[PDB]
Formats: sequence, C-alpha cells, structure tokens
Amino acid sequence: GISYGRKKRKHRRRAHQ
RNA sequence: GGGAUCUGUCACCCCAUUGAUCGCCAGUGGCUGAUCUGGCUGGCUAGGCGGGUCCC
Repeated sequence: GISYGRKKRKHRRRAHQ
C-alpha cells in the first residue's frame, strides 16, 4: 500500500554530540 | 595510547500544516523546491572525527 503525504518538518535540532 | 568532561561539524526518527513564508506560468488551477517556530526537562546508559584540559 502506497502513501502520499509528509509533515515536511525539520529533523535536525541537536547539531551536536 | 586509553578513559572522563566540554566545544565545533556531520547523519536520522516522532508530534503540531488541519499553523506561516518565498519563486514561476494562466481567472478558479498546477508545482517539495526552499525557508520558520515550539518540545533537548524525547534519544549520545544510539554513531564518527578533530582540539584543549585532567588522570594513568
């Protein structure tokens, strides 16, 4: 089953160890 | 050479587009391409590399 639709939201907030 | 702490950089996941902004072509239309905020009191007792300091 295919699915179309994304939240299109950022996934990077840490940007650090 | 190892371990611990700190910093920088890089790669992802979840919730809120049903919230917000930009560009192009035509009147209703079409297009992820890019950007924004909040939760790090969600995950480093998930990963890699460099530098400084301490200890051996």
